[PDB]
Amino acid sequence: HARSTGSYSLVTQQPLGGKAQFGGQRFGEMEVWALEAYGAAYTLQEMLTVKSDDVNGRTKMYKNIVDGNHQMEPGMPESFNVLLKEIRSLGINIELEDE
Amino acid sequence: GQNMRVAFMPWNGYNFEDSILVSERVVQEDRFTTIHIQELACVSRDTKL
Amino acid sequence: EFDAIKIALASPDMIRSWSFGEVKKPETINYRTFKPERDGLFCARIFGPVKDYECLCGKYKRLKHRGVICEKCGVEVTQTKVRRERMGHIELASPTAHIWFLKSLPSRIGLLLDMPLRDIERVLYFESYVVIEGGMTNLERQQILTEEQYLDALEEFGDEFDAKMGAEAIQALLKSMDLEQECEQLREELNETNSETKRKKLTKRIKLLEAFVQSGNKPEWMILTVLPVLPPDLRPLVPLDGGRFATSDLNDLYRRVINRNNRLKRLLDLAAPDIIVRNEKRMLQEAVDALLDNGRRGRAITGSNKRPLKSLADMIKGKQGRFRQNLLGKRVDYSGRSVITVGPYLRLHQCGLPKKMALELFKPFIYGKLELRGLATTIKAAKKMVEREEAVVWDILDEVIREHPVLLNRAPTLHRLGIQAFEPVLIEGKAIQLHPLVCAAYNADFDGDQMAVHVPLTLEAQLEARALMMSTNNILSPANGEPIIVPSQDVVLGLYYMTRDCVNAKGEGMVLTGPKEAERLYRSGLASLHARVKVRITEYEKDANGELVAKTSLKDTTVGRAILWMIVPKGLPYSIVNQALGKKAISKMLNTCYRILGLKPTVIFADQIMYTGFAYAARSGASVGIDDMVIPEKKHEIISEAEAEVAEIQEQFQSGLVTAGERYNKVIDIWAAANDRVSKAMMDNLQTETVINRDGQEEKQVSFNSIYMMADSGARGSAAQIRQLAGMRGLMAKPDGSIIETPITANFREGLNVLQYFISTHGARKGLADTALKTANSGYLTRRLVDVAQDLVVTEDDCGTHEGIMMTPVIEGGDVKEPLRDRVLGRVTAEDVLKPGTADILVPRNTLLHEQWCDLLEENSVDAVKVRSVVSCDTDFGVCAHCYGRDLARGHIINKGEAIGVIAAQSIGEPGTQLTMSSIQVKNKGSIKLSNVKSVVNSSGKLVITSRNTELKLIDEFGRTKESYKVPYGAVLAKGDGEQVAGGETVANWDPHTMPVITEVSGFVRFTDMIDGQTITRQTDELTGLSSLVVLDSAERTAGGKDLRPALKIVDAQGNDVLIPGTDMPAQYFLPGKAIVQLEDGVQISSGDTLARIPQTGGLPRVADLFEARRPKEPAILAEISGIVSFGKETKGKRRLVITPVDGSDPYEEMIPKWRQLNVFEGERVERGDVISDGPEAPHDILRLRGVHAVTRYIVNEVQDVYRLQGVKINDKHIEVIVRQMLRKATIVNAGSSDFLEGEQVEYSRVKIANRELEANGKVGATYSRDLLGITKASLATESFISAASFQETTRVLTEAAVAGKRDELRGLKENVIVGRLIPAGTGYAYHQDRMRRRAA
Amino acid sequence: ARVTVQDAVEKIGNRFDLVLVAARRARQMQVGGKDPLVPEENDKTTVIALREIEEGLINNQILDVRERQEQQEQEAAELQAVTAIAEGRR
DNA sequence: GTTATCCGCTCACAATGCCACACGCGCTGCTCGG
DNA sequence: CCGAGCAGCATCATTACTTGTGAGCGGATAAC
Ligand SMILES: [Mg+2]
Ligand SMILES: [Zn+2]
Ligand SMILES: [Zn+2]
Repeated sequence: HARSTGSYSLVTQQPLGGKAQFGGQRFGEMEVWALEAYGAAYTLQEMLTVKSDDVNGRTKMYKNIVDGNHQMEPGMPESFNVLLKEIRSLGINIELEDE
Repeated sequence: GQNMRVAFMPWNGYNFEDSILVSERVVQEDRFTTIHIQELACVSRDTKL
Repeated sequence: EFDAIKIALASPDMIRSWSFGEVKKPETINYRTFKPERDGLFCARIFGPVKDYECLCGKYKRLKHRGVICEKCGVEVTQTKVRRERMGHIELASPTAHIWFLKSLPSRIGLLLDMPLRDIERVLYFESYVVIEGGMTNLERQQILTEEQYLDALEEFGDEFDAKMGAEAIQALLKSMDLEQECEQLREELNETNSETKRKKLTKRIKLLEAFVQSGNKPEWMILTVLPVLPPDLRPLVPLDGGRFATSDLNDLYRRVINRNNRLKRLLDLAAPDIIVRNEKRMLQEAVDALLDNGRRGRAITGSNKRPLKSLADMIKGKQGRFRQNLLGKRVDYSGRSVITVGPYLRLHQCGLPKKMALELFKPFIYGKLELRGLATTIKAAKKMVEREEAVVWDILDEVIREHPVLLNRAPTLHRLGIQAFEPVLIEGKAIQLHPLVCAAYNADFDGDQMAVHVPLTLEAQLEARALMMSTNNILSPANGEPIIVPSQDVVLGLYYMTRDCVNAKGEGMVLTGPKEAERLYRSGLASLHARVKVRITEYEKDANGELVAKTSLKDTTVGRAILWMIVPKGLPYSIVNQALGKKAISKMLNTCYRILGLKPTVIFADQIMYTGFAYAARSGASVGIDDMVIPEKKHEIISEAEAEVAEIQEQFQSGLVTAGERYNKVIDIWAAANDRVSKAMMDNLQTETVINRDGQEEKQVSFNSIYMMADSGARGSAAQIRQLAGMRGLMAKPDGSIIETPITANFREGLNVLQYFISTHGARKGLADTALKTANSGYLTRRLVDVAQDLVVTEDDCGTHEGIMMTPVIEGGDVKEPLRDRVLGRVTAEDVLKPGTADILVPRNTLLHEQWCDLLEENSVDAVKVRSVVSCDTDFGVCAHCYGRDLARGHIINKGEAIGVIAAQSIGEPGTQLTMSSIQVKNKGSIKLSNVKSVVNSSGKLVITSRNTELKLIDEFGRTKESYKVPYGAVLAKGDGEQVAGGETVANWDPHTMPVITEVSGFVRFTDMIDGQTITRQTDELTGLSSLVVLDSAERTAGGKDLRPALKIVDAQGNDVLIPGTDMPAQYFLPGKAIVQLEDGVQISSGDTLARIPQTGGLPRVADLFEARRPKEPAILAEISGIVSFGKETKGKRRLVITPVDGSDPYEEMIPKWRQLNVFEGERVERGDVISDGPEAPHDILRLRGVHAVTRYIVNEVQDVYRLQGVKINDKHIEVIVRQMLRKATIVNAGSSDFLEGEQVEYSRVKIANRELEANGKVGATYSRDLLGITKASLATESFISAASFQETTRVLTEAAVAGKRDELRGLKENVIVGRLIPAGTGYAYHQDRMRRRAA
Repeated sequence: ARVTVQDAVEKIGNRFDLVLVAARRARQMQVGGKDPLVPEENDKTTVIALREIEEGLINNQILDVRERQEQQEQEAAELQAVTAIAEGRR
């Protein structure tokens, strides 16, 4: 089974899992390490941001590739916003540096 | 299963490591074509609406 | 945008600033109408509209009216997205403690107040009374109290005595604590203090306070008064088919805590019965505690399901928290999954692909090509067309993926190859065909192993995948430069059968006009596939660079080899195809082809080899029948003999003529001998079983049996399995590891008696369990590895240094395992390497030593090379190119960017699945060199070993040492020096159960302080009648002679102590306990004689405990500083021991458990680090005693040993970078010019840059000491924290980085991966250097 | 018609810089369609760029100087046009 | 007695990746409610 | 009256063989 684009989890705008849910694949820790072992910079980059996160980014990707243009618009992994908000749920202040 | 007439020899590597090569006859005879029965349950709740 | 992640505590003001309201009511949703309840955990007014641009009350449904709150339900009208960020807050009716700073060992509050954590705990939970502000009475600002004490002081004073309990007590206590005052006070008090552990605690607390005041945090913030609540989105309440909602634990904990809060407030306004409000405050503290962490202080398991509730911390830590679940590795969306098959028709770079998967994946590219082709100018019609699969869509897809690479990925991606790229092709079915060689690369069997697919979509990514991870660019494994693409099986058999030679086959003796001629001959069946013939061949040759000579010689070969020659690409000489061409021979062929003819001809050659191998294997018809594995007929007899043998041996025991243990050993030995005999019988009856005739009588040729055509070819399984099949299976193992007496007489072609199969089951199940556990263990190990080195990226080009480690050809007591050429190959030398023609510079000091260099080296037979490590490189935050040496998996030097840390960690962790869980004889000729020995002669003209670390070496005539040994103490030397002796000609013998007190001058011997009964007893040789003095030491004897010890004197012909000839010191010998002495009074001594005969893991856990660098059980005590040994005041529980340097000050006295024995007498004199007591060594001591080079050589030796034991090979570079990582921290020795404290551990790189900048100025550097941490701790104590947050603990690291305000700049693979930007390793290195050079001013 | 990248990386003495320059070149050759130097054979922009690279007529300095010459042409043409338009105000 | 020393005990903290599939996930006498 | 929702519950002893390791703390043990 495969998955071009479809459903997405609510708690995090990452795709579901399982053939039953028509979900994608778990690009886990070891795949990340294998990638970064090569150069694989842009590949891993887009795979982390625009492939399966960054709702605006992935929508822009889909709309830009259908027009026959291959270019990434890496924004911010929504799950990272999740992590920030979750940490901030504790007294742990955490921001983004100005520069 | 099924008792199959089988030979032990390489064949253009189409049985390279342990893959098994078959003959369209084993399909035409339905020797392995099996069935699968799966259920789908539609429920009818009673919402407050 | 940003470039750093700031982190610290949050004031209540800050928290409230984040808020968008104050939720009051626990209730979530109306059920009669599924709407979010006002003032609830989903209140639209407090968080946002449930539907986009639609007011809750329905007063607005238009994008225009965006931004105006309603007036009937009072909710802003925006997109629903805002319900993902708006955080709420709760006004805790009473203050309360934050569990993290209160219980994460060490309790930050406790360290902050110098207060026992027990006390703060007992006062938070309302059980005690802390007195604060310490009025004029006998009360303190920090003292704890109890009820009776409380009311007694109350009756004593109603004022100037402020005893409180619970949160607000802690709050007021913190708030008045003058931070910097206490800081400078303890500071001036620190150098005053000198008790060790007091100083350590002082510096810990002073660092805490200094970081606090430096940070913006304020102590009172460590006690919550307002509690932020997560947005409604991230804790969703998803319903079911009916009114069943998945009540996420967060909602339930929030309900509980807000319920407690409301109740407690309502009590506070209602006249507040004191004990009741007290207990309710305690309960609310417990509830908020559970919410922040269900872990500590007890459990808050959910209802109806006896399991805990998901805490907030739970949503972070563990393999389920956002870090290891969605941040680092997130579930991708874009590609596919299936099971694999072979399909060998395709080239090396291609791969199969099902039409269905293809159609589903490139659906966007499909729409693009359709629109651009106008055949469907609307996306809806595009979906319709792709749903109807009109052949137009088919050839459009065929065009759109014509060059579009894709990524095949095994499930567990052990090492770098686990993911690779291929140009896909369309096939039918649902399987994923792929080239065989690369399936051997993944360690990908075809047992149903599923593989995932991944299409790279953006142009940069596609070109990347074509450039780097396409299979045709990875033939040398990055672990070892050996070719990873080796024809494994079912193709090696083909060639081996082809390149063989039947003596008299059809067609022998002809002459062939070229390989094509013989091929035509064979295809027409006019001659066998392997018969000796004569063919003319033009082996092209590259004599000089670029040229190609062609010698049309006339060689005698076989038509098999003649045919196979049609594939070599005008390179390799014919001599590489003329042999039997086994598997190792194939690897050799491919390797030399690659070395001589670049890359592309080699991939073409490999493709052709695989094709022709499959073809001629199928043409062969190699098939294993039952009568093939012929049993050696004599085996039976052999058995009976051995059987009869053991029979009479039982008599030897049944008649009691021999002992039981020797009987067991003898049974084992006769069985092993019979096993070897039957194995050799089976082989000799198999390997040459064929007997044929050439135009005449008879000949004996190597066998054409199906078996041994797979074994001898190296195709599948070695003789160690054949002899298990045909011959006797041999012995098998008990569960403990013992060996059963009666082995499996049977074999496999014959059956097995039940018991035989049972014992075989013992063995097999042990093996299977070992694999089933080692898989997960090795996974965890390699994870720790990749974490601790996820930052090393080659950034500078040449550190420009000179410190190198002395790489030497390793010797282990046997023959040389790893020759120097195997180790130093491909690594930049440290300093100029002299030809052993001394004062002849062989190679300069900045030379990438490649193969011709290593050959020029071994030619002159050098000893060892000082070579640039990676642990000696000097560049800050990353290592220089030349130090890391030759990049493997390629030929060039390393390129700036390869994240060598990660590739090294992978190459180390991968083969982990291949792990588990009296005399000295020379062997060749040469001199007899001795190191660390003070050689004194004996009366027998021999030489006596008089030291502790005497090393024997056997060198060759060509200058390289061949053998090495550790000749023990007191062992006599029956051999001189330079004595060219053959093997087995012994040099030194001894007895391990002795440790003599050999002298260094002849004469008589005297007693001094030799007291019988008190300090020594009289013990006799009661089996011969001889007598002796038994020196029992202090403790064993009575105390009346405990404090007293004996001393034997090497007297002259008089009876006077003589001075050591060569110096100006006496030599009398204290003898330890159990000293069984015979030397009577005034009796002549031999020079160096035995005065007293003093009686004397493995698997992956080994490398694990190695890299963790944990103190091994009973570590070998080393020598801190030199001097003479003397046990101090004896039996202080331990056995104390002082040692006085020759003149160095000796303020130290090490206490060794007198239970544990010792390896150094009193009057001994040896330098630091010598083995004071034998045993394993703690690498920390190794480092701190003998530098960093010693410990890194020790670690590389150890782990390379453990891997060689399993035959796997790992180039030392990887373990080398790992050892460089596990010690990048340093502890400071002095204050130094800058503000570096004493017990302040800090990044040795930062110490280096600080000392560098200061010594540039007028000041003097700060003295440091290279520390050493286990990979875990050495990873946690990282400059960046988000990395160490993700890695393992994520509840200490967060608390510390928060209380310290650890502004985290990323500069790391981990972070840049998490935050979702480029990576400093790959092309991202180019991007980051362009950013730092231009975008960073 | 490209299977390997050996001579490609022979032209640019680094793999990562190679892929980066080639990617920039191919992106220009897809959006804002430039002229594919090597004659294409129904090939994606990727392999076209890699073939140009291996030919030796495209690398970092060469691509940048061509872009800067085209950009200065844009500068001079824009100057001519806008000064002629300011003259059109008369 | 002090003063620090070390030791037994306690408690926290780690447990391969994927997959796939299956199964399941408040209650209970108070509250309300007509 | 009686069904449908609901609000905060250790629901007594609910026990629980090790897993292996590290760190810290209260208290035995010894020097000054
Ligand atoms: Mg398998
Ligand atoms: Zn409204
Ligand atoms: Zn260096």
